[PDB]
Amino acid sequence: KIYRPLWEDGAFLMPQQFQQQAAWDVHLADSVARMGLAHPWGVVAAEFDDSLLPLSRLNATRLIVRFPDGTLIDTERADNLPPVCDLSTVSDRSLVDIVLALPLLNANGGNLDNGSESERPRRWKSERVNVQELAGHEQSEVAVLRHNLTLRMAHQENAAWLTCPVTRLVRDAQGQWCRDPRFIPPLLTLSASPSLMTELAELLHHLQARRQRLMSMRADVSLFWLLNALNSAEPVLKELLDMPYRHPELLYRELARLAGSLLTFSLEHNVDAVPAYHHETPENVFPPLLSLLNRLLEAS
Amino acid sequence: MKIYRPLWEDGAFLMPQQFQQQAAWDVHLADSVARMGLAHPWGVVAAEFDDSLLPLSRLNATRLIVRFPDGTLIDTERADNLPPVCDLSTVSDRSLVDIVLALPLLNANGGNLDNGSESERPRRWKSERVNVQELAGHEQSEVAVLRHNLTLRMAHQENAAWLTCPVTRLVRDAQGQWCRDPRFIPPLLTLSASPSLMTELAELLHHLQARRQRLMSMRADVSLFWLLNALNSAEPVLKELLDMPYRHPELLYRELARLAGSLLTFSLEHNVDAVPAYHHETPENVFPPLLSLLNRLLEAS
Amino acid sequence: KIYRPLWEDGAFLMPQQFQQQAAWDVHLADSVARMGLAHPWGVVAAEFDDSLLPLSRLNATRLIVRFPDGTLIDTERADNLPPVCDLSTVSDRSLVDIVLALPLLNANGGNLDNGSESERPRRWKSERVNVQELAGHEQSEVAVLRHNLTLRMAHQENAAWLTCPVTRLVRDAQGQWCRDPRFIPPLLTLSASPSLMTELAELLHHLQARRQRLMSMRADVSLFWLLNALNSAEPVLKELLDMPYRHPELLYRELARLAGSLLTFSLEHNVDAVPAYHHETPENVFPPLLSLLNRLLEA
Amino acid sequence: MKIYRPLWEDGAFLMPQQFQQQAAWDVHLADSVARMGLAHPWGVVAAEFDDSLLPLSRLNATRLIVRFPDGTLIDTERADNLPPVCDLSTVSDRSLVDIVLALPLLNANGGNLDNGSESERPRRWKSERVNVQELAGHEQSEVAVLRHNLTLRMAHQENAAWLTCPVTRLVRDAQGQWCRDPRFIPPLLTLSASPSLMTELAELLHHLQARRQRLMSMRDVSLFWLLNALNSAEPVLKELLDMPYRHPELLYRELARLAGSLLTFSLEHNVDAVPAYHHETPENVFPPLLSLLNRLLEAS
Amino acid sequence: DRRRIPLKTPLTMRVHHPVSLKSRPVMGDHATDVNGQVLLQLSTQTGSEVQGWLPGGHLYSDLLALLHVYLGSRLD
Repeated sequence: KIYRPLWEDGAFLMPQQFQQQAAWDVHLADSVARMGLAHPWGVVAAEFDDSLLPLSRLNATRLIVRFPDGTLIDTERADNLPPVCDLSTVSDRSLVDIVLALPLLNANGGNLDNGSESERPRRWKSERVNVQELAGHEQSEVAVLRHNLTLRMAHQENAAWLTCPVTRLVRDAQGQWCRDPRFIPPLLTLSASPSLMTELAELLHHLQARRQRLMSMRADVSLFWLLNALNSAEPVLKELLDMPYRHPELLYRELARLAGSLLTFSLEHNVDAVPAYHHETPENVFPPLLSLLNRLLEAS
Repeated sequence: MKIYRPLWEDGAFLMPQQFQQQAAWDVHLADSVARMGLAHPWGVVAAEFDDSLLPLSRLNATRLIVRFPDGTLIDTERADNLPPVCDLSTVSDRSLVDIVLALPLLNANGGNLDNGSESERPRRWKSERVNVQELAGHEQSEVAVLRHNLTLRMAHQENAAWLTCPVTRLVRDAQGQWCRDPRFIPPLLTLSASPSLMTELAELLHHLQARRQRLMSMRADVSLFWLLNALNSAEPVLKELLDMPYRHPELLYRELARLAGSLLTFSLEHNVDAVPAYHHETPENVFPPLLSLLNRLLEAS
Repeated sequence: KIYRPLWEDGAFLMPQQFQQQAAWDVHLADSVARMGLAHPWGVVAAEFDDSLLPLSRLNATRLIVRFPDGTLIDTERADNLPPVCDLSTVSDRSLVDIVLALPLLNANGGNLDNGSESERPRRWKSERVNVQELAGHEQSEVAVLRHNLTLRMAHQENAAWLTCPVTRLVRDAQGQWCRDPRFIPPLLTLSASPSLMTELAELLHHLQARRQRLMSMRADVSLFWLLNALNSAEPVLKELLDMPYRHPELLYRELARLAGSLLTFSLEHNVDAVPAYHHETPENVFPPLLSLLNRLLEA
Repeated sequence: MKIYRPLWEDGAFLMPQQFQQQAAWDVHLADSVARMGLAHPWGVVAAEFDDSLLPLSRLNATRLIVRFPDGTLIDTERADNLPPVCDLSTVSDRSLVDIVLALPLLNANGGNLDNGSESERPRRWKSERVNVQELAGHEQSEVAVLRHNLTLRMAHQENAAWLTCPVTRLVRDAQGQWCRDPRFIPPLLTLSASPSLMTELAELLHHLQARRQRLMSMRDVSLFWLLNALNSAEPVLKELLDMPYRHPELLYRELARLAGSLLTFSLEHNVDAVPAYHHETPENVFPPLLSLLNRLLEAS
Repeated sequence: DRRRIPLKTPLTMRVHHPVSLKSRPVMGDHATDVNGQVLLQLSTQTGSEVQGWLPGGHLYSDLLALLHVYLGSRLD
């Protein structure tokens, strides 16, 4: 479905050539990412304005998202923010899952939004922007392509859209809306979740503290191997957390190995205690893995 | 082979070279990125063949996805055409033959487009007219489309003028008819590209887990403690790698190699050099022996 | 900001569309690299002709480097070599750090060098080259872009340029300038610096020699533990060193694990004997860690 | 559109570029100053037409004073020409047609002067030779004077190459003849530009004063609140209407404050009834705001 | 001698009737012309000659009068 152009001799300057090259370029970049990572997509940033929740309105302030088909959204560098989401029609619910949606590409054309009405949502918008040339001095207007982004509810029909979680809202004791204190979207960059950063920092601290106690102290076989497990794991876990801008898959593997070894010392639990990695629902991966590690280290 | 970054000067003559060079750079950049993490970022992703006419000396492909070691990606599912049918009539004198996917070299001196003329060297590019619809609007028209000149050649043939990557092996059956070799592994870019290896890996994980449970049941016995640890450490990672078999083999090899290394600390009969070096071009000499070794070692206790 | 162009029937063809498209694609590629690599930038090649150092001249022969902001320099394929550096003004010094300098982008345009002078150095240069059309059998002269690269010394003002170390020159016994045998540029590819490969090779050798000596001896906790640690590491380190063509980050993690384990039984070293990874200054990472490993192993 | 302010040295050539660029800068500065206090420093100051020939499908402007969105001031009384007569014969099919004043966009690459040739892009400038009297002395001579290529265009037709500003609306009367819309308002720069608005504002003031005087005579905090609001606003609204030669933004704010206060005690009106200010479409700002105020005053 | 030539139409992208590179197209504002003009540079050694060559002078007029016939419509 991607027709790479043939730029030879008397080529014709057709708009299709440019569109097809762009499609390939994205595909190629995506193919490369997939060589090392199972899930090269997810959230990088998802900052929202909390001051509108008291007035039943949700408005993103900064979104950086990579979709399952290599599409890259960046409202800091190239994209516009989505329209304000009216929660009035969702009022009946006590819990709301909000996702970022982008309409699917239409292979049969009609992708550009020309203001007309259609049964299938348009995904592209045309904006006129005055853009400065880099090489020379001349300044002029061009047609800039923007994504037709919007916020939708998880419980709504989303057949025509690509989408991923960005935030969850719950009702507080006073009945007002508040972002769920412990929500994690599918992450692309580890640092995308501030709460995860905090928990990981605590883990590293406790790991090091236990290490130092056992290290100073050095039945003696268990001591040596428990210590070994910590001495081996700490140097790498530290590096992973010191510069926390990597895909979660790398961290998961390292943490999983540590949990594995520690379960060799404990008889109070199972051996399949370590959860499988799930990209879409990281909430069931990291929070329990980290809890397991903390408990095992404490048990020592 | 130079790659230029063209200057899009306003008012200058617009030239076909500008487009060719711009595209080349973008491909180069993508290749450069891949090489930062993986030593051998190329190989087979898909190699599905139609053997229905194989009994009649005809082999054909249904879906080929291969990354060639010059940054070129060939994809007959969404970007390219399937190669011509391989005629095995002149191969009947052999008991075993390998088939490689051949892609003509890109000549820096030009003449890379196939104009139907006779030449001492193969052309990489072909010109196809395709009725392509515009995405933004509704309009549709015929535009020239580049297709790569792919062909299936035998490994024993002269292949100096082509980049090659193995895709399948044929052997003679009991009846003298051709059939596909049940145990053939091409250079892999993804694990899922080879069902054979994938099956063996799944079996390994099963045995690994089964043996682990026995050791747990039995838990100054340093031998058990040492070994049990090694298994519990390995499984949480090996499982993930196999659950989603869409990663470069280097990642799997590394993890398995560590397990083999640890297990060879217990076995006295096996030598320390039992673990094979990684070779990308011929995975058959890497995984099949590594996997056999791991099974033999696990069975030790 | 990057403004992705909208291609459509009736649209005008403009140089701004091409320039913005290029920026986007570079950005996208950089994004992918960062999924697995903490520091995608660094040196790939820094080969110099040092035969002219006796005549106060430093002449680069092949430079390949990715800059901190994704800019890729490739002498072999796309860029020209910088002018020869005149060392006659270094007479009063005994040690000079040489970096490759690249002017930074002008947000408001005027990036191309038009031959005029200005307070802020231009980044791009226009050249005319002969390019062969790949499809057919014809050649023509076209305009291409080159980066305005130059060699500068660390002790000079370098505010207007992004810089990356490429070589260090030290006075020899004869008073002559020579390349420092123990200098490591921030590396992107291990093979970029032979000095490091050599030390790594020695480590691998010693590990194998020690492992064999221990293995032949097969209260045994220390023996079994040490063999386990060495046997586990060997199959991995081997591969990483056999093919020294990847980001050093991967090697660091593996070496760190080995040092981490060995320190468990060692008494003569501090708990934090393993150094942090400092991408900008490998000289404060690798030789330290390697020296540690050699001592831990010999012990 | 870069502006290259000229330098004058010890001795040099004079050049067309120096004069053209200096003028551009000075215009820029004037525009910059206006924007310090006013969000929308552009619009119609005056617009008058000769309706004598309107029954014969001819729209003949007699006076136009319009400040354009890009700092360009057109004044056909003091320093410019009137546009050609618009032929309405081509829109006979429609019951309503909007007319805008169009000014061709400046070409950054030159070719702005109309040399009498035809081209796709409309030219911006015309050269007219007139006799200009020297102020200091008693001599006069021919000088090339810049005039703008002004024209009236149908609002519904493609106007991509022109910067436009609405000046009048025509409708079909009972007799099938064209006439001017009794209640049309262009983007205003000064209140005096639209007599219809002035009339309604005058009526408001009258009613306001009457309400005030009656309530003052008849003398519960509601009494005082309504009276206070009237007494506070009146001294200011009066002055604004006495000298109706200022930007609408000033008037809007005063009227908005009044509506705001009045709505405090109303129990049948929406507090959000007050419209947002829209410069392009003032018809949706003042007419409803004024209607709201009238209702609020009546609802004593 | 180089002169800039205005274009009748800008360079645009189309589907039904696209531009072929055989036309050697350029961006839509201006094209170059290096086959339509020559440059004739003069230099004098006295004020008399200069005044004659300046616009309004008799040498300026005479030269154009001769070019009218000698070059005619061939070149500017």
